[PDB]
Amino acid sequence: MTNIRKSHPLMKIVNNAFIDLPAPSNISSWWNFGSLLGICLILQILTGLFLAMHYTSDTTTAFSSVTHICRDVNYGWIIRYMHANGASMFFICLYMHVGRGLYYGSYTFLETWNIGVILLLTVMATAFMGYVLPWGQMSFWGATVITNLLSAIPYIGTNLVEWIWGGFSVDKATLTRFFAFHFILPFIIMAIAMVHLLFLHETGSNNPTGISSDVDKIPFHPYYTIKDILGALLLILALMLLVLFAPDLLGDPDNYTPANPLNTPPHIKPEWYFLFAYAILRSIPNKLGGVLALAFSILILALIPLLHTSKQRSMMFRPLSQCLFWALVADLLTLTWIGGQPVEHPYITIGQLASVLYFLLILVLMPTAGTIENKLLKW
Amino acid sequence: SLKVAPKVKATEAPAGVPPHPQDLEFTRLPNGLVIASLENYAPASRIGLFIKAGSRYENSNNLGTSHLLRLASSLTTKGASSFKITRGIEAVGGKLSVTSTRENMAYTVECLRDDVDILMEFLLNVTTAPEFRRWEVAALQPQLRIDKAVALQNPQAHVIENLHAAAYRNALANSLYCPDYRIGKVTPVELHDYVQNHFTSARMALIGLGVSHPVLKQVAEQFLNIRGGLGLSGAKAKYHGGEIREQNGDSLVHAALVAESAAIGSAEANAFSVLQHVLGAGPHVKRGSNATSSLYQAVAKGVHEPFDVSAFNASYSDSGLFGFYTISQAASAGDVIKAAYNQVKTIAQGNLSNPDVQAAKNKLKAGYLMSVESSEGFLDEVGSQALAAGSYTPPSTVLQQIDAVADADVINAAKKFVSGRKSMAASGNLGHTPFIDEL
Amino acid sequence: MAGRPAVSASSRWLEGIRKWYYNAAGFNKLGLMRDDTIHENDDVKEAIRRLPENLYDDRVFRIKRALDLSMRQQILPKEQWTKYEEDKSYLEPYLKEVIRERKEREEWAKK
Amino acid sequence: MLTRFLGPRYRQLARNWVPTASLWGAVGAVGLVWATDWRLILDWVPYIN
Amino acid sequence: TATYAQALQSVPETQVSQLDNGLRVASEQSSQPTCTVGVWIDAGSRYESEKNNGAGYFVEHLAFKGTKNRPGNALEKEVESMGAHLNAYSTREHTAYYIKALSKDLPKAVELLADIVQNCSLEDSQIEKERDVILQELQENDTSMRDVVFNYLHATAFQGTPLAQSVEGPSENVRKLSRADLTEYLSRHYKAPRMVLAAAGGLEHRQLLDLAQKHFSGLSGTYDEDAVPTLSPCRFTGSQICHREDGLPLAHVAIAVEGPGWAHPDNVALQVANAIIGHYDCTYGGGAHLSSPLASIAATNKLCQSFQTFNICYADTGLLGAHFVCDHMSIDDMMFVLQGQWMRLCTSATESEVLRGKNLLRNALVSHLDGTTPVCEDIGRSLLTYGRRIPLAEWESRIAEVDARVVREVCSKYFYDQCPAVAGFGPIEQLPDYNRIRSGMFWLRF
Amino acid sequence: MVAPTLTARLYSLLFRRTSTFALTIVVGALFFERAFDQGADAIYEHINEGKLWKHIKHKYENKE
Ligand code: HEM
Ligand code: HEM
Repeated sequence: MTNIRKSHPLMKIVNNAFIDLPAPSNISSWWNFGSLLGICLILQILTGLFLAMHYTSDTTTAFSSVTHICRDVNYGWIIRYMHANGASMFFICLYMHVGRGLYYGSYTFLETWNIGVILLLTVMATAFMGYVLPWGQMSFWGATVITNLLSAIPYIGTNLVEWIWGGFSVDKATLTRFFAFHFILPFIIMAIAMVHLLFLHETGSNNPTGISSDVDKIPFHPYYTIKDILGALLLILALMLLVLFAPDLLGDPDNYTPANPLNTPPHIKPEWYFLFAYAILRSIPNKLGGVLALAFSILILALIPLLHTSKQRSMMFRPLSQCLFWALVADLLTLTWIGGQPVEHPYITIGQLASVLYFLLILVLMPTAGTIENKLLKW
Repeated sequence: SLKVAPKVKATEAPAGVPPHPQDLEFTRLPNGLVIASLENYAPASRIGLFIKAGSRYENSNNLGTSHLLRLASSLTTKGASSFKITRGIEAVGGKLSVTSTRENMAYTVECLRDDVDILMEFLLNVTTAPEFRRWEVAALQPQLRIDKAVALQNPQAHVIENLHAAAYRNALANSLYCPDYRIGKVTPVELHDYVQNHFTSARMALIGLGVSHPVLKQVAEQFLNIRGGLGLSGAKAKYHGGEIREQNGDSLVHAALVAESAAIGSAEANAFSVLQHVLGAGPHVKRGSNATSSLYQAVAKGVHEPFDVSAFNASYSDSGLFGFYTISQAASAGDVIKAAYNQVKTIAQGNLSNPDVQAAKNKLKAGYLMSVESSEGFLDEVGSQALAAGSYTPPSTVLQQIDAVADADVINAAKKFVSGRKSMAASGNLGHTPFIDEL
Repeated sequence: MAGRPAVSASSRWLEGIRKWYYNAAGFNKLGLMRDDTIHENDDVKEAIRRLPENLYDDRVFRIKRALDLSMRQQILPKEQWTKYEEDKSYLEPYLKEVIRERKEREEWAKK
Repeated sequence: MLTRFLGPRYRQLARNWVPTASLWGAVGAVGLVWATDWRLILDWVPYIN
Repeated sequence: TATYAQALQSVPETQVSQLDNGLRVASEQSSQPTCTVGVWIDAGSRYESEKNNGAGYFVEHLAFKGTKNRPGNALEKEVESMGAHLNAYSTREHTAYYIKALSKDLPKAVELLADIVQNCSLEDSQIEKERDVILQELQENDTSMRDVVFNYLHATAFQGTPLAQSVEGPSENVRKLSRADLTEYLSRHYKAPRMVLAAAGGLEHRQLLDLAQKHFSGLSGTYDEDAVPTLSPCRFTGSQICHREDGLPLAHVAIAVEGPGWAHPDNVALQVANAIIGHYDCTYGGGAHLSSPLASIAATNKLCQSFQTFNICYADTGLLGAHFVCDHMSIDDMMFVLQGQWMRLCTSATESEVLRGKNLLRNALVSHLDGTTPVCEDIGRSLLTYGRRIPLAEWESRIAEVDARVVREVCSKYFYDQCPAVAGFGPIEQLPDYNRIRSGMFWLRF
Repeated sequence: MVAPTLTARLYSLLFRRTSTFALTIVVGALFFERAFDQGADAIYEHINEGKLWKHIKHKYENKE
């Protein structure tokens, strides 16, 4: 405080959304993931840009350039692993951002929630092409099965797969296209994320109680900047723990052998954040059904706001729905466990039952849960 | 037309203009309500509910309740909501308006005769059983300022409101609009008290045009048995006589100098009414020079600038106000008032001619006949008649009463104004406008 | 959810389960009535605007203190909880009229 | 579609905007066909055969 | 048990009779003790070139100022002592002089009316005296936003045509007008074939015809000039006039398109379309509940303080549109929602709202014809525009034949894609550009 | 529609309603793009008669 501050027609007023923005006081710790997601996004761009200064997309010198990054570049080994393990932190933070909206009814912000699904699709697409960049027998084959799923579409399935592949199979043509696409997509995410906030600042946050918090708003700057800074450190501590103590804990060991189209890995599987999607697709013998269920499960988020039934909004005072919510989270963990395991007789039964429960809970049990409690509250 | 081929449909014996025009049925219920229905077989049907709940009946505490009650129409009732009333009335094209004087407050509905039963039900629910929800009444408060501001755009409205304020202390001095301090201070309990005290049968009268008597009779047998209350500033009126002067820098100066005339029904009121047209109370020829207007002709000499003088005759149930209204430039405001006032003094001194009285009687008879000529004017005339009196006087009988006014009675009426206690209300640039004492 | 008070109970009576669910919901522990936690749509928001000043101001403080309790992740003492029997619907009469008004308005644009 | 509820007012609304919605799908059909020369469709037009 | 359909037939039928020189004597018998009788003539601004523009207003002012038989105020003194009201109005196509009195006083009223028409005095001192009255009245009308805007709209909608002239005329024309032009104008436009003497009240048609035969027989209907010359068509011109003046608080805007005309049967369907849109002027008790979609929203969002839908009908053209009075920061916020309302009737109009408009039109006709003063105007004006006088029952027959399909077709023929004429006055900075206004005349392509 | 000038029939029939305004654009693009290529190629090969591979192919592919 020094003057009347004069001026004002500049970009500072746009920054009032970071300083003077009203915010609920009772915002819990499940909310730093909003700022953590922004921290993760600019972290991938920062490390990714320096990775792109030594990475070459040609198949003859793609894998060998990744080795040159770690072996030769000064401090180039850490940058590769905060990039590889940051995407693990990105999807760790991404799934709690979705989970909080499910629990606290944040999907009632229809504009923000719908843009959120678009943001989810963009990152999952971006992280898919990044895995193909190292070209390491998991990049080639992980991209082989997933992209070949598009062949189940009729009258365009074969045409667009080759159009996606740039040829008859995954090869140098596909690899160069992915690196260029992997470079641009994150900058699209920044623009959408700004649009994501633009649809939220009109209505503010969503206190865990679920009631309007207009009576108890507090300034953002002195209270939540220091709360997000602490949350950022817990992210850096968690990310750096993987990088400096178990860099390959999450990544598959088979990715360290150069891609060989003539040789198939013992077990072919995507990264851990797509494993739950793999389980749903593998649960149906049909090919067209599997790809649709793979897309429907991801795209079911847009259908959630149309399934609200409870007269309340947050699950704080909905004990019946709380039991179902953690059943869905547990089932989503069962899908992750199933995806990393080979298709044999103990897992086909478990995989089909978990997948049929994943859709049954959200489509039937959860809307019926809200209706039941409405009778129990005389409204 | 052309609904089935011949469809002489309604070529009946009376049908209005053909020899039988049908009379006006008059009936008084044992409750005390008055029902009057004239069946003219016209396509348009007009039903009016006349209530003795004027702006004068408000006391000092609940001033402006009548203004809000007049605005209170088209609000939620027990039988019909605000949405249903506005949508239901407008779908059939009907029109709902609320007239309101200092003494009466008429509720009128106009629509086609095919859907008169729907309009009657809406009128009864609005008039008798209003919910007066607090939120709805609260939202209507700013309309009081909007209505008063527009209605006060005409400078003559302000003077007339001040004229009754200056002349009277009691009921009749209340303005027709909510006071500047009462906008927003009116409460739903006050409206319920006003309705429960004044909207109660014996002060009502149901008048309809183009509706059969049993339809009117059956719909009107659901009313109350209460009378009016008391009031600090409104109850029984008593003439005081004063002077109110307002300055607002306007180019044109409006002045109203009046005395105490007689109440309606009284034979002295007719003397003032014919005296009103002796002095001239409105033009008859567009852009005319007003040769027969005694007031305008008297001020014409000397004053060679724009001006306008007429005769003001406000008459009520218990008292009245008679005088002249003037409009003149502030540079010569005093001359116009004084010249017009001196002309009235000559009338009081017996300087009147029989042809002057004969012309004024002709103007009075013609002016009254055209007033009831329209569909709306006829309803208002009989509607107020059924309230002030208990019977309908045909226009022919009225013409005899006007013709039975002696020329001496006109002179005595002039003497009452000249010798009476005056009440002056002025507006505009009052630099040269005279006071009462320098009359 | 937890064992029902009687012995274990599958579904006994109707008031017992509603009373059991009220304590399970836990909005009484924050000093909130049932209608203080409702979702504010374009209907409820109007029905709030019609609340009397004494009732509306009471609702504001009950919400204001509940957010203070949620901010500290605390609850009111055992004696300050909203009793299930003493809980009353202060918003149901106002909601019903807006239900009536909206249904009439919608059906008028349909007929 | 193009309505809000199931009533005579909305039924009249839907019918009144059918011819425009009728020919609007032609742009979606022909325009998509024009974009990628849909053969099965381009094989029936006489001048473009 | 007298239905609305049956009551319309009971209305007495207008009786029209023609004199020897072409004077049309019309009347409607009734039972009222009072009556009005007037003369409607084919005269106005549209019949005057630029040289004699505003002669009718000048002629009308001197009409009651003195006649050959009754010089000075004797003509006025006869009316006032008689108890009658004398009135006269003039527009771009018509002029009238109607006197309301007791039915027993009809013979004297007709005798006076003949004197005003045939025997105007036009004393040289009266023209000089009345010249200052017109000039003073011209300065008076400069403060009327409603009249100024409609003259602005007429100036550009029918620019370069006689219909663009104002009735009063330019001040320069008023100063330079002489007695020779006035008497020439009367001797050219005041003739029996282009005249109609109408009346309504407690008068028998036989008495009125005989009275007209006694007094109006001296009127001439010969070849004089061009044998009662006809008119010439005026071309509508899509344009825009904007008198931007920030001193005045409110903005008066009138936007209109070319209309069908007096005799075109599409006026009934268009009059139903105007009733659907309705009117609103900030003093309505309905507020947000008004059935008209535009009237209700203007009351909710507080867009305007007044707005009206009009259909001005002329010989072969007309103005059809709306005029609204709003804040200086609401001109755009309602002009484009006004146009959006027009596009709704043109594209998709529900049957129910046309029924609401039909009922509103039904009440407009019946309620307007109250008393006898509007009846004579309706009788006199119709015989100059429609030829015969249209009975109320016939009006209902045409009204009952209008449905949603007719309204959608009729509105789209005159409103959709047509170039409108815009007139503005006041703080009209927010008023959108004409291309923005023009692009509002169609949907999905703006 | 009822006028003796081509454009008046061309406007009311097609351009009056924006739905059919887009139809003539998409259909017009079909017929324009097909005729323009043949129109703009036949002129190009006239400038290069006996030059391109099309004009010297005939002396190859043995029996074809
Ligand atoms: C939201 C943004 C991003 C996500 C989620 C993401 C994700 C990934 C993932 C999962 C890998 C696989 C690494 C491995 O398994 O070894 C990868 C590799 C890679 N990414 Fe990204 N990335 C993002 C942005 C970027 C950007 C902006 C760039 C360049 C400017 C970039 C450049 C690279 C490169 C060169 C590789 C291969 C080198 C390596 O794998 O160590 N990335 N990315
Ligand atoms: C890179 C990806 C994303 C970024 C950077 C991002 C960023 C943000 C931020 C910073 C907030 C406000 C912080 C807060 O209120 O806690 C927010 C709010 C929100 N986001 Fe995202 N988000 C992303 C993806 C998503 C996803 C995958 C969803 C899935 C539903 C989503 C839906 C929402 C919702 C519902 C809110 C409402 C918050 C509230 O209730 O107050 N967003 N987003």
